[PDB]
Amino acid sequence: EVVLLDFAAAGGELGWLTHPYGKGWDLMQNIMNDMPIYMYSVCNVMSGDQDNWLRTNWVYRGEAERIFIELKFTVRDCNSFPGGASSCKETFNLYYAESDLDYGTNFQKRLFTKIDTIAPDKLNVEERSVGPLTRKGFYLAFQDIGACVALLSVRVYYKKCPELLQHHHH
Amino acid sequence: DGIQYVALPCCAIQASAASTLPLFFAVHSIHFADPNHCNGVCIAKLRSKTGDITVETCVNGFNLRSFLVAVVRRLGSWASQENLRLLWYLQRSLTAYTVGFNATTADSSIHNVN
Amino acid sequence: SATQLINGRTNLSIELEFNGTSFFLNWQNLLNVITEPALTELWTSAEVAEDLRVTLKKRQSLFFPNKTVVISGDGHRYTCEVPTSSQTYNITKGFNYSALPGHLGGFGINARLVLGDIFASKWSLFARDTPEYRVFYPMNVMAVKFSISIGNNESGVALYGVVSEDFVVVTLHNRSKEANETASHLLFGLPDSLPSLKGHATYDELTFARNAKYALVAILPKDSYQTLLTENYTRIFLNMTESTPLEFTRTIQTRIVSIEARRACAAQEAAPDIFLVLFQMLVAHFLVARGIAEHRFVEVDCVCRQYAELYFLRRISRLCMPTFTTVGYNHTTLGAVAATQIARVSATKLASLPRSSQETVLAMVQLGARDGAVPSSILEGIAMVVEHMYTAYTYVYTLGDTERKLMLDIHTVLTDSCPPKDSGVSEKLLRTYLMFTSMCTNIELGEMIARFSKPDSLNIYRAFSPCFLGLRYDLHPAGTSGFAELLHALHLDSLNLIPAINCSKITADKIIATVPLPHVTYIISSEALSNAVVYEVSEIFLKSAMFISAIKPDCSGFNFSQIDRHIPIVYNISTPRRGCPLCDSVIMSYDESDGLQSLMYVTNERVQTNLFLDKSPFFDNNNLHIHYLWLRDNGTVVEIRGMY
Ligand SMILES: *[C@@H]1O[C@H](CO[C@@H]2O[C@@H](C)[C@@H](O)[C@@H](O)[C@@H]2O)[C@@H](O[C@@H]2O[C@H](CO)[C@@H](O)[C@H](O)[C@H]2NC(C)=O)[C@H](O)[C@H]1NC(C)=O
Ligand SMILES: *[C@@H]1O[C@H](CO)[C@@H](O[C@@H]2O[C@H](CO)[C@@H](O)[C@H](O)[C@H]2NC(C)=O)[C@H](O)[C@H]1NC(C)=O
Ligand SMILES: *[C@@H]1O[C@H](CO)[C@@H](O[C@@H]2O[C@H](CO)[C@@H](O)[C@H](O)[C@H]2NC(C)=O)[C@H](O)[C@H]1NC(C)=O
Ligand SMILES: *[C@@H]1O[C@H](CO)[C@@H](O)[C@H](O)[C@H]1NC(C)=O
Ligand SMILES: *[C@@H]1O[C@H](CO)[C@@H](O)[C@H](O)[C@H]1NC(C)=O
Ligand SMILES: *[C@@H]1O[C@H](CO)[C@@H](O)[C@H](O)[C@H]1NC(C)=O
Ligand SMILES: *[C@@H]1O[C@H](CO)[C@@H](O)[C@H](O)[C@H]1NC(C)=O
Ligand SMILES: *[C@@H]1O[C@H](CO)[C@@H](O)[C@H](O)[C@H]1NC(C)=O
Ligand SMILES: *[C@@H]1O[C@H](CO)[C@@H](O)[C@H](O)[C@H]1NC(C)=O
Repeated sequence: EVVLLDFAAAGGELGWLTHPYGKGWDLMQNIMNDMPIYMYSVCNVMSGDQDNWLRTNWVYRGEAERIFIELKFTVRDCNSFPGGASSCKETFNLYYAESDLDYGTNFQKRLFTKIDTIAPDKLNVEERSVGPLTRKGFYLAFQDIGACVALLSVRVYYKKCPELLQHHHH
Repeated sequence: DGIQYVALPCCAIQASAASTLPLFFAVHSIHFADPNHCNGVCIAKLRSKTGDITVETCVNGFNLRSFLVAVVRRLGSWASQENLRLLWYLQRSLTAYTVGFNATTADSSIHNVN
Repeated sequence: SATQLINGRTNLSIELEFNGTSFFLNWQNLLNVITEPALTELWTSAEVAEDLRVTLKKRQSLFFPNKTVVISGDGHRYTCEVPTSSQTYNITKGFNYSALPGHLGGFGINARLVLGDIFASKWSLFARDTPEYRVFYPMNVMAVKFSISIGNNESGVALYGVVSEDFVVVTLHNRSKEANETASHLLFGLPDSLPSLKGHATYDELTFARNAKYALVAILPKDSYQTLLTENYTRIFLNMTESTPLEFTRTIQTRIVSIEARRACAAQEAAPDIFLVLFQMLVAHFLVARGIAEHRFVEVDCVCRQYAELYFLRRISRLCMPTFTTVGYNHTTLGAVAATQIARVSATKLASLPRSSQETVLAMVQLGARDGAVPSSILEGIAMVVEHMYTAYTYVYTLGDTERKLMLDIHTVLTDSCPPKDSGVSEKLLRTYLMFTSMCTNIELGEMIARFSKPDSLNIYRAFSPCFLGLRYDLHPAGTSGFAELLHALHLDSLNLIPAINCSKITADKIIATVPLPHVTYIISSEALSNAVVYEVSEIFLKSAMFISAIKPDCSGFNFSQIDRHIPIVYNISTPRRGCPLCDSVIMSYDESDGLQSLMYVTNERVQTNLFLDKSPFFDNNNLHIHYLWLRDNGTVVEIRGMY
């Protein structure tokens, strides 16, 4: 496993893009087990339409053919608030797009393709897989439909099959 | 529009926050918990702003509630009617958090998902 | 660094996640109302980051009662309103003190100025590094502070408290030569006005008793004094609330006498016993001050007489515990009102007042006398009140309860007084001291000695002997009360100096009595003196020595030729009617074996004609063991031997 992007291993120094500006995802620094644990989250679940996006940085491919996405996150239930699931959900979409050069601050929510709806199994952790990769690099974006999700760690890697062994002890 | 909720109502009191506790004039929000949810432990949560980063700190709900009780009691006649309902909530929320409250509901490390 | 730069916002949102409600606090409303440096202390004192493992251990250390014992309510009203036939005076900065009627304070005065003089000192209470920092947030209250300390330099006990107009706190901190920082706290006052507790305690869990106005809280640990945990606080709450104001001042009095009965005044073992008495004393001040706030105007007479009750309790404790200290009150209004109410009372017009009116007058002199302001019009007035009391005393040779209370009020006035400037006033005061000595007969000694030997039923208001203001010294007999010697020492310490006491080599342990006649002072002692003539008693078996040394106040000598120390004898008593030659003279009786019996100063012609009576210390016919000496203004001493 060659890790391409790990968010928890950065230590808050890795900043992502939050669209739009006012509401949406926010980088929060919580302390657990006497150590800081950063996280992106949003819990705006009482309003109506919210296309809250969160685009990552540039991840160089190098030799990545099929990438795997690991998501360490927590989800709060909807029946806790006195809302009766008006606009509260327990899932969020995951998108992905390609790019040869780092756009920087540019974020167009039309070049991204929906991979799959992330559903919980309370540290609900699920893993995805998509491919193949064509261009020199790619981006990753998280979309909130109005759920209360706290994203802790994101791991992106590709699996490498090691050298096969010959039965004659080489 | 109204009360905006927090993703993690639960937290765990670390023995480092006493050394790195934010002062009173830096706390953004004082999000509390319920005697039924979040394992029924008396626990509060403070929010701050450290370089465009929303810093969350776990805080003892007993001491923080008694702190606000003294702040409203210090106002006396200058206290608003909604401030008296704040004192009203802290009065029964404390006496409801104190009932029971053995070593089981004192273990805050249950919500320490690291 | 930054004070307001840390917050650019306006609200302080308080989110209740699982109910969907939120409260707010305006930051500006918190800054210009609560002191900005006081909020940071409230934040640091809270210790909001304290682990719940410690707060649980704190509740496991305190002692909680079973349940509140709330009672009918409203207790006894510690109130005294101006009567229906009133005359109220809305006093302001106008300074209309010359327009106040009478001299007995039968008028009214606003309570906001009286309370402003009771609690006139800010005290930073519950600060850090103190045992009250664990239970109470730091607070600054204007109130009166009490404090006691008993123990050695190794181990000690610290009793200290504060009486506010809303609550009273008392503390029992343990000062040892090691660290044990756990104190016992007692509370009393308005339940909604009590000092806010910390995060590990509430008042509903710790209130022991309650009525319609006040409550009773006791924050004491489980390892506190065993006499505190096993104490019925509901009974204490009832005896304090339902008792009349005079019953409280007398019950607390008997407590201090009981502590003085045993040798526990300076014993740190019976510290919680003193801690409970100090708590009752502080409640007595609270109830009086609280009852003043319950009215728009109050009567000057009541407050001045209610102060005298509390001032007597504070000064009777300071004699048992010298470390007793009360600070905070500055009675400047009543001190100025009584300044005009006393200027109308002349010396000749003070003795004309009856017992109750004289009590009201002397109750107002005490406000200025606690620092000492006694005007000459009152000192000369006290001389006439005692002179009339002494001339009437010679008819029955007994003192009633209303007369002994008068001598107690006079005691609490002359003992707290600077020496008079005018020499003519000082000579009239020494006549009163010589008069109280006259009423201090042998019958009175054994009467007060036996009465002060029963501290259970002791009532100094009714047991005050005239010997406590007299110049006689052989009062000690050589678990009984010791206030007889303590009250007398208060008068001997703050005593106007005898004029001829600085002309000899007097040793004040071999002294029986001092007789300061006009321009001559006799000194009944055990050893002769060096200045002037000496008269020796010719009794063979006296079990002591008696030398009557007569000194002149000017360190001078007499003109008559002193050849020896024998006392001549004049026999024929004739009950002198030829113009009072016994005037300005003291007749002396002494047992030929057991020292002295009695001294009597002959001032009035009625006193003279009353010495020749039965039930009197002098001139007993069959009783020959007692002799009668005549110490006169001649400077000469002679023995009177007429019928016998
Ligand atoms: C807890 O909240 C209720 C009301 O919740 C409201 O409804 C939710 C769906 C959410 O939208 C909240 O923001 C709302 O405030 C509080 O109570 C009501 O108060 C009104 C008067 O304002 C009264 O007429 C109702 O009877 C109340 N309802 C109940 C059930 O008591 C309630 O006060 C909150 N609790 C506390 C401790 O503050
Ligand atoms: C005693 O007199 C004072 C003034 O002499 C009264 O006080 C104030 O009077 C002004 C009128 O000029 C009012 O505006 C204030 O509201 C008054 N103050 C208060 C506290 O009421 C005072 O009321 C008088 N006291 C009584 C009992 O009548
Ligand atoms: C503590 O003192 C109280 C008195 O204040 C005692 O109680 C009262 O007992 C009578 C019965 O004779 C009841 O009618 C009263 O109601 C009680 N007082 C109150 C305030 O309710 C009580 O028994 C004492 N307890 C102990 C253990 O000595
Ligand atoms: C004590 O803790 C137990 C947990 O084992 C809990 O069930 C119980 O309710 C607690 N006691 C009280 C009085 O709440
Ligand atoms: C503070 O609360 C009031 C309503 O209580 C709101 O109108 C105001 O916008 C709030 N302050 C800020 C800075 O949002
Ligand atoms: C104070 O010290 C005495 C003597 O050691 C002890 O009996 C008492 O229990 C102590 N009180 C507290 C509150 O520690
Ligand atoms: C209070 O107690 C004293 C003795 O300590 C007693 O003489 C008095 O009657 C009591 N008062 C009441 C109201 O019970
Ligand atoms: C009492 O107040 C007056 C002001 O009227 C002041 O002059 C005096 O010094 C004060 N007394 C004390 C002991 O502070
Ligand atoms: C003084 O002594 C003489 C005798 O020499 C006597 O007559 C006179 O009465 C004495 N003085 C007084 C005041 O008794």
